[PDB]
Amino acid sequence: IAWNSNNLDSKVGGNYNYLYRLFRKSNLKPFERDISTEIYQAGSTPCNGVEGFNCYFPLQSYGFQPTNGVGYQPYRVVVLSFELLHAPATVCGPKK
Amino acid sequence: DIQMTQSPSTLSASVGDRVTITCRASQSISSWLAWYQQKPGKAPKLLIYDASSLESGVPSRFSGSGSGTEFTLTISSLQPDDFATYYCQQYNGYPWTFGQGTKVEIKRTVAAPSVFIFPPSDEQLKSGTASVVCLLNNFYPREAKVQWKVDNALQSGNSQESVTEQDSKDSTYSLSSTLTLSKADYEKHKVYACEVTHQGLSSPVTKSFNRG
Amino acid sequence: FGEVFNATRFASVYAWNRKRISNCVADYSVLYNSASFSTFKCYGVSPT
Amino acid sequence: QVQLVQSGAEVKKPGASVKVSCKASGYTFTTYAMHWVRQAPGQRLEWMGWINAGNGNTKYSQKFQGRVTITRDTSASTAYMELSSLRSEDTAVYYCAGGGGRRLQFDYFDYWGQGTLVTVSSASTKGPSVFPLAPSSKSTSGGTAALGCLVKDYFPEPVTVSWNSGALTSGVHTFPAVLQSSGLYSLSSVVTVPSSSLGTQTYICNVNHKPSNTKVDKKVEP
Repeated sequence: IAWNSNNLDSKVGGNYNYLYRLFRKSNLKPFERDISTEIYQAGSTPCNGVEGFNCYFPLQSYGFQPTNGVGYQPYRVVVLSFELLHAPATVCGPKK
Repeated sequence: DIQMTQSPSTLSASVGDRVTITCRASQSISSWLAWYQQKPGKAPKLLIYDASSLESGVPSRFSGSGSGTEFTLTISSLQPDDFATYYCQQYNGYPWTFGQGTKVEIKRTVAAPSVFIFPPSDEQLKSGTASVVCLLNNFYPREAKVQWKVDNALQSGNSQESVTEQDSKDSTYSLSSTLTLSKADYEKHKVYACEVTHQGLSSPVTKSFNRG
Repeated sequence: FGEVFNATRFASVYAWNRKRISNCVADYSVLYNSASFSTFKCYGVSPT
Repeated sequence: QVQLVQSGAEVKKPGASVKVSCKASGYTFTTYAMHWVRQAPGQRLEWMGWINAGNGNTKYSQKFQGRVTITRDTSASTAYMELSSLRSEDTAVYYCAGGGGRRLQFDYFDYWGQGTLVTVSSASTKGPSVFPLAPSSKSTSGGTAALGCLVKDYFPEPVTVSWNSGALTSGVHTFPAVLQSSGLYSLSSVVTVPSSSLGTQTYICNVNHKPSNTKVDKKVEP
C-alpha cells in the first residue's frame, strides 16, 4: 500500500526528519533493518572516523518541500505479509 | 509564516481547580504543536507534544486536545507546581514561532496597596539630576494605574514603572514609579504628587509634598 | 583520461572540447583513488 | 538522564563576534539533534537553528541568514556556535537543546541547557552609585515605615544587595534592574520596618559588585 501524502509530511520549505542509506558495502539481505551509521570507503585509501575524499556519511536527507513536483512528493507506504503454516491461523474474519 | 496568538493573555485560578488554555493559529495546522511550561528565572519544560501526547515524567493532570486550528490545554487539579507561564509552539511549517505567554496567579482577596512617597535626597541634588519615588505595597491584582501631578499638571514620558513579581506566600504585588528630571526642572516646579487609581480603592488616591 | 585531467591551457566553460574516445581499455582504479580529487561524483552508474 | 551544560555569562560589544558552546551527555549518539534557540529578555523566544550532530548538516533561520554559524566537535561531542556582527537588540539568553535520542530527528526541544547570558553593550565596567532612602515621620503607617538603598549607573548585571549582611530577612524587596538612556543599569532595593525602633536601631545596606570588585555600605539617616 502506498499513498501520496505531502499535506501531512512536507513541512513547508522542507522536511528533514526522513533519512535513508545510500552507501553500504553489501546488498541488503531480505527483511533486515540496519540502523547503525558509520563511514564508508571508496576503493583504496580508506577512512576511519574521518570525512572527505573516499569518505561519506551514509544517511542522506529528503528535502520534502510542498513546492516540489509530483515525482518528488512523499509517499506513506505500508506493507503486509501473510503466510500459511501448520499453526492455527489466528487472524481472519469468519471463524464460525 | 505561521501565525501564532494565544488566549487569554493572563488568567486566574486557585489551588485545586481546572484552567483552560487556548492557542489560536491563523492558518491550518495538522496537530503540529507542543505545550511548554516556563518558571521565572528558568529553562523551559515540555509536557505536550503533537497536540495530544503526554510526554513521560509529568503529572497526569496535563492533557492536550484540539486539532485543526483551535488548540486547548487542560489540567484537572491545580498544584502550586503549576504556577508559571505556558507557551504553545507550532511545527507544521517553517520558521517556527511561539505564542504570547499565559500565566496563572494566586486568587483570593483584592488587597489594597499602601502608598508612599520619597523626595530626592540631598546628595542626589548635588549630583545634578533629581529622582522622586512613589511606592505601592501589597496591592492586588498587579493591575494598577499610576500618574504624576507636578504643579497641578500631568507628566508623561519621563516616568518609569517597575513592578515586583507576585510573592510565593505573600501572594501580593508591589510597584515603584520613578520620576526623573534635571535640576533646572526641580526648583522651577515647587509642589509634587503621585496619584494612583486601583480596583480595590473606593476612590483614586493622591499623595504629595513640596520642597521639604 | 590523463590529457582531460592535465592541460596547461585547460578549456573554458563555453569552449569545452568534445572527445569521441572509443575502442580502448579504461582502468578506473587509480582514477578513483588518486587521493587528490576534491569532488568525484556521478549518477546512473555506481562508482564501483 | 541526558544532560546539557554550556559556558557562562559573557559581555560583548557592537561589531564584535561571539562564540557560545555546550557539551552534551548522551547515552546514544544516534544523529543527535543539537538545536539552538534564543530568548530576548522576557519577550518572545525566537529560534536559532539546528546543526546535524550526526554528520554535518547546518540548517539555519531566515532572520539570522548570513551571519550565524554553528558546528560541533565529535570526540568532545560538544556543539559550538558563532554569532556575528552583534548589535544592541542582540542582548539575550541563549539555549542549547534537542536530544531526540529515541528517534533520529524531531522539531521539538526536549533537553534544554540551563542557559547562557550575552550582553551587547558599548560601555565598560563601572562601580555602583549608592544613596540611602530615608523615610519621614509624616508617613508613619501602622507604626511601620519603608527605607531603602538606591544603586544607580552601574555595569554590568548583577549587583547583590543585602541588609546588615543577612541580619534582616523580613519584608525584603529587591527590584530588578532597568535600562537607562545612557546605557546604564540601575536598581532600587527597599524594606519596611516598624517605626517604633527607627531612631533606635542600625540598618546598613550591603551592595556587592564582583565585576568591579566593589563592596559598598551606607548607613541611612532618617
